[PDB]
Amino acid sequence: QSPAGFAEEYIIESIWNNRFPPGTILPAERELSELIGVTRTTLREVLQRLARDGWLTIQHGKPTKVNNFWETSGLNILETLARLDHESVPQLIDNLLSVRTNISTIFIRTAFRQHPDKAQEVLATANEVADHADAFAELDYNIFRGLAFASGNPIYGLILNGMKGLYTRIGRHYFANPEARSLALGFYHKLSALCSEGAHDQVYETVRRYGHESGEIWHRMQ
Amino acid sequence: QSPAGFAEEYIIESIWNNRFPPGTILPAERELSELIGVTRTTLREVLQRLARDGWLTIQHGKPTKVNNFWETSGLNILETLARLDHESVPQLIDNLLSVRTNISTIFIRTAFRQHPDKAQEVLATANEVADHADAFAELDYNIFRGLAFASGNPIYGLILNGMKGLYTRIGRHYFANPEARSLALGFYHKLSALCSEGAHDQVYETVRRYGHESGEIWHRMQ
Repeated sequence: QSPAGFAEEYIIESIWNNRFPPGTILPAERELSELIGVTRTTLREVLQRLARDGWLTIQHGKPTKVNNFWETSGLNILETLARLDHESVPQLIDNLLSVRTNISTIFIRTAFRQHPDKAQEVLATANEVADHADAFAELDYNIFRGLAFASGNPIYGLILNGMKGLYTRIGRHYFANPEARSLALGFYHKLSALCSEGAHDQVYETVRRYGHESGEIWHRMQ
Repeated sequence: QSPAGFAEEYIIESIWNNRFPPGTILPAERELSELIGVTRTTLREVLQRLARDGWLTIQHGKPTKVNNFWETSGLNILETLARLDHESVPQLIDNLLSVRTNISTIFIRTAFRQHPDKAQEVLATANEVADHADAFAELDYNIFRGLAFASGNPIYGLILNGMKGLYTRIGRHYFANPEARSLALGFYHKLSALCSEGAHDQVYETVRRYGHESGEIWHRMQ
C-alpha cells in the first residue's frame, strides 16, 4: 500500500466515519499531512484524486470542502461504497443489478432497432467464451456495454463504464455457478433471435425475466 | 487559467486530436512538462486528475497509457466532450435528454410506489421557484435527481449526479424560454397528481410526452 493509497483510504474512511464530516471544511494541509504521515506533495495529489471523485471540492484560494458524496459523486464511487459499508453491500448489489436490468430494456431495444448489425456482432462474442467465472464476468459486462453503445446513444455506454468496477466484481462471484453461466448463454442467444426477428416489443419482457431469474440465482448464492 | 488548468486542457486536446493517440503510451513526464511548460509537480497533479477521469491509466512502475475515453470514462466527461466536439453537441444533447427521459420513467414510477411521501416533497419545491432560467434549470435538475433518490435505489441518483454538468448547462439555455418554464411546471404538477392517485402505470406515458414536447421546444431553440 503506497503512501498515496494509504492517505486516500484514510481520508475517505475519515469522511465516512465523520472525523471530517460532509458539509464541513477539511483540516489544513499541514495538519493533514502530519496526521496521516505523508509529504505535502503526496497529500496534494491525493486531494486532487478525491476531488475529482466527488469526496471534496477544491477552489483556488478557498478552504477545501468535505462533500456529501451523494450529491457530488458519480458511479465511480460504487466499489468504494461497497468497501465502506460491508453490511449494506447486499442491498447495493441488488440496486445495481436492478439498474442494469431496467436501463438495458431501453438500450437493447434501441440497439435492435437502430444498429442490429452491431448488436448481433456484440452478442456473437458469446460463442467463444471459456467456461469459467472470470471469462463470463468479462463477457457479460462487454455484452451489456456493447449493446449500450450499439443503441447509438453513447451516454448509455458511459453509464455502463461507471458500473464496471462493482458490476464485474459481482460477476466474478456470480459466474462461479455453472447455472449462472448457462442461463446467461441462453439469454444472449435469445436476444440474438429477437434481434433477427425484429421482435422489438419482446425485449422488455425477455430482459426483465433474465433479471429476475439471474437475480434469484444470485440471492441464493448470497 | 491556472498552470494546472492549462496543462489538463492541453493534454486532453492532444489526446482528442491524436497528438497522444488513445491506445498508446504517454510521453515521459520530463518531456511533457517541458513541452507544456509546467513544473513536474503540476504535471503529476494533472495526470492524477486525468487518470481519475479515465483519459489515462497510471501504474506504479509502468509507463502511463493514453486511454480511449469511451471505454474508461464515465458521465464525468460529458461537458469536456461537448467542448471538444462543438459540431456534434446537438446530437450529444439529444442523447442526454433521451437518457433523462427514458431512465426517469423507471425511477419516477418506482419512487411513486416506494416512497411517495419523498416524491411529493421533491415535487412540491416547484411551488416556490423564481420565474427565470437559472432558477428553473436548478429546480428541474433537483426534481429529477430528487425523484431518482426517492426511488430508494441511490444508483439512479449517482447517474443524475454525473449528468448534472451538461444537463444544467442545457437547462440554463432551455429555461430562458417562458414556454419551457410553463410546460415544466405543468409536468411537475401532473406528476404529483399521478403520485397522489397511485397512477403508477400512467407515469411512462406522461414522462415520454414531456420528453417529446420539451424536446420539440429545445430543437426549435437549437
